This record gives sequence, structure tokens and C-alpha cells, in this order.
Amino acid sequence: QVQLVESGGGLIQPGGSLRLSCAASGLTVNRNYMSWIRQAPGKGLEWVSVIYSGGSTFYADSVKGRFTISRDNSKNTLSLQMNSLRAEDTAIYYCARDFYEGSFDIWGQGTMVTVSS
Amino acid sequence: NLCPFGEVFNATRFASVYAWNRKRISNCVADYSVLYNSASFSTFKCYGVSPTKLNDLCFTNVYADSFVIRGDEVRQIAPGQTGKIADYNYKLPDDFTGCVIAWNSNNLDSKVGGNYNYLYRLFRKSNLKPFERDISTEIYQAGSTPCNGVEGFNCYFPLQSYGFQPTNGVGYQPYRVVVLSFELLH
Amino acid sequence: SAIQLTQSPSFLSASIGDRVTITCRASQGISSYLAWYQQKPGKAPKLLIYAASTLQSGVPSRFSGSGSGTEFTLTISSLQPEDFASYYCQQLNSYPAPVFGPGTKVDIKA
Ligand SMILES: *[C@@H]1O[C@H](CO[C@@H]2O[C@@H](C)[C@@H](O)[C@@H](O)[C@@H]2O)[C@@H](O[C@@H]2O[C@H](CO)[C@@H](O)[C@H](O)[C@H]2NC(C)=O)[C@H](O)[C@H]1NC(C)=O
Ligand code: PRO
Ligand code: PRO
Ligand code: PRO
Ligand code: PRO
Ligand SMILES: [Cl-]
Ligand SMILES: [Cl-]
Repeated sequence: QVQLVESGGGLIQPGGSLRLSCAASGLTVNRNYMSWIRQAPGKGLEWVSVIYSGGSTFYADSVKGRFTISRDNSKNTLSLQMNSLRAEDTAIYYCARDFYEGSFDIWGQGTMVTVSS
Repeated sequence: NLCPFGEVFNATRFASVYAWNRKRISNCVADYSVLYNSASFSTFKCYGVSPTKLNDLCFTNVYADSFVIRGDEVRQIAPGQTGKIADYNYKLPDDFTGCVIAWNSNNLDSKVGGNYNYLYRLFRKSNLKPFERDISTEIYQAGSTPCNGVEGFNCYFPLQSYGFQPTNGVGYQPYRVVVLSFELLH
Repeated sequence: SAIQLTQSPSFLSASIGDRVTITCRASQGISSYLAWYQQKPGKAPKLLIYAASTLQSGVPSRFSGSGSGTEFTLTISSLQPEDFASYYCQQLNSYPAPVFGPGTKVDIKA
């Protein structure tokens, strides 16, 4: 019943932009801590951004000023606008719901972002 | 007569940040220079006023708000800040005029097996207006299905405890905060 | 002056039925603010433990967590074939941003 479904990944040149979408069901986006978490191929987990239910947003330093998180209350969706992309931004991007101080109990299958040389 | 600042700072126990305590102060001569010169304050930041040039200033009402938060959360007790505390527990207006005072209280507000006395609000649908105060305990509904008072999946109790253990890092240690909002005039 | 997580060992290979313990260390006391995740390759992480020792629903009982302060352990009492994966700890209620452990990969040999 409950699931998150990422979409929008692809292959992009450096300095190009990309926009990701996370369709929720069984869970209301604007009522939750919704974060984006990425994982570079072969490396560890790196939190990217979060948006509070109240609307506050926060970002990792490595994406500050280049990434923008948003939500669509109408379509129960979470979005990540990724601008000025760099090679170190190549990763699988996951949206997840925080239910306790960072505990991500629900994840999506991810979407693959690749920044060509 | 003197203002009851001893009752504010030297109080035996402070309130939880979600139920922050407010005490009005009026009809009393107040000594402020002693407060600023006191080295017992980790944080003493004033907004809209010089801290030294304070004894020579008259204001109608002076409200003193006190509570307890983490060390790392003290930076949220400031004008135009966002975060768990500023959004859902205690909000200061952009045009705030006053001072924020904080000091480490690990020796008082931390117990060996953790101190679960001090709470904070983790879930709230929308932000607090400046100086708003929410003390409701209704199950936060995170999904479409209503909770009907039964906690569970998508059905979260809104308040969480700090659990102050004396071995926590300073950023996770309890600090006591006092916020002095002034009512300035001409 | 931020808090950092270390995870040991980095890599370990064991056999079916083995009792496996993984350590996560915080650079400063963080009480019980921790979560453990399992990530099989090409799949999204799965929450195993949160608040240092609370087992997530649906997670098999052989997984368990413990520790408080700076030392945290994840324990698989009896390794199963499907248990091969990387394992991440995570600093909960962390400021300014959530911190993840570097991960512990677990392989399975004879
Ligand atoms: C908050 O209290 C301190 C200390 O209070 C002292 O110890 C208490 C147990 C009680 O016995 C009080 O009556 C004591 O004064 C105050 O700092 C003291 O200030 C007085 C003069 O005002 C001085 O003689 C003491 O030496 C000081 N004590 C210390 C330890 O420095 C402080 O003024 C109080 N703050 C407010 C706002 O009232
Ligand atoms: O619907 C639920 O409650 C469970 C929780 C994990 C995924 N599905
Ligand atoms: O305002 C309050 O609730 C604080 C708590 C201890 C006594 N006074
Ligand atoms: O930020 C301000 O306006 C001053 C400087 C630090 C304390 N108050
Ligand atoms: O940030 C901290 O940990 C404390 C409180 C403010 C100044 N030092
Ligand atoms: Cl940004
Ligand atoms: Cl200061």
C-alpha cells in the first residue's frame, strides 16, 4: 500500500540541470519530513535535502545554492531541482520519509543520475 | 523594589521548550549591567539594543521567557531562524527587540540514565507564529487514514524527550535559555 | 566541531549461522540517537533499528542493536544467506545535517 516512486533521472552534461519527482501513496508529503538521499556509485549514503511539514527546507553544503527541494500538495509529490550539476553529483537519488529524528522507514526504489565528462 | 530576575535565572527548574514559561516584569528597577558582565552565560546576544546601554532605557512591559533546549538548538532562538524549535516550539519575530541568554545546565538537567523530563515538539502541521505557544498532545496524522487516538504507523505522538545523559556532547547537553522581550517607546 | 561516525569493521566475510557484530562509534556522546540500515546492492536501504535498540517492524528478530553514548553495536545472532549487504549506522537528531556511517560490507564464504 505505502510506497514512494522516484523519477526524472538521466544523463546530463556538467552545468546542466535536472528535476526529480517522488510520487507518494499511503503517505501525505506535506505532512511529513521528506528528505532526498543520494549514493554515489560504490560510495556511501549522503543526505541531500529535507523539507519540513511547516515548509522549512535544509540542504547539504555540497548542494547548497544548486539544489532546490519542493512539494506539490495537489499531486502528493516531492521534487528536487538540481542545477549546475557536477561529476560528484552522479548518484542514485532516493526520497524517503523521516518518522523519528532522521529514521527513514519508507524509501523509494531510487533514480539514477549520471553526469557525463 | 527590584525586578524578580533571581526567580527567572536562578529558578530550580525550567519549563519544556514546547510549553515555554512566560513571566511579565513591570513596576521595578532592574540592574542589567550585572547580567551582561556575569561570566556565567555561554550566550548573551541582544537584538535591536546595545547590552551595556540598557540600564538607561525605560520600557513599558518586559517579558521573560525561559525554557530548556539542546546546545545545538540555541542558534534557533534568534530572529528569522528555521528548524524544529523555531518552527514548532518557540518562534521569535523578525522585528524582535530584546536579548537571548543561555548557559549550560548539564550539571542540573541531566540524569545518569537520561533525563526524560524535558520535552520538545517534533511534529506540527504548520509553523508557530512569533511568540505562539502550542501545548496540544493530539496524535499527529501523517497519512490519509485518521488515527482516532491510536498511535502507530502514520500516527505519531507529537512530543519527544531529550533524554539528557551527562555524557552527551555539549551539542546534545541541556542549556537553560532566557528570552527578554522589551516594549520600547519614544 | 561537528560529530563524526566511524563504522568497524569496514568489510567482513562470514558463513551461514555465524554471529556477526558490527560497531558504530560516535565522536561525542549522542545518547541513543542512532539507526541501523541494511542495503543490498542495487536496492534501497531498509530500516532495521532506530533509537539504538528499537527493532523495526517486519525486521527478523535475529537483528538487534545496543549501546548508548559513543559505542553502538549491531548484532546478527545467526547469519542467513539473504543477510549479505552493506550496513549503515546513522546519527539521529543530528545538527546541522544528518550523518551516515561509512558502512560495513558483509560477504559470505564457506
Ligand atoms: C543567582 O544566584 C547567584 C548566586 O546565589 C547565591 O547562592 C544561592 C544558593 C543563594 O544563597 C543566594 O542568596 C546567593 O546570592 C547570584 O550571585 C550572587 O550575587 C551576590 C550579590 O548579588 C553575591 O554576594 C554572591 O557572591 C553571588 N554568588 C555567586 C556564586 O557568585 C546571582 O546574583 C543570582 N542572579 C540573579 C539574577 O538574582
Ligand atoms: O503499511 C505499513 O504499515 C508497512 C510499513 C512498512 C511498509 N508497509
Ligand atoms: O512554567 C513552568 O511550567 C515552569 C516549570 C517548573 C516551574 N515553572
Ligand atoms: O546579530 C546581531 O544582531 C548581534 C551580534 C551578535 C549578537 N547580536
Ligand atoms: O552551541 C553550543 O553548543 C553552545 C550554546 C551556544 C554557545 N555554545
Ligand atoms: Cl539552495
Ligand atoms: Cl555571545
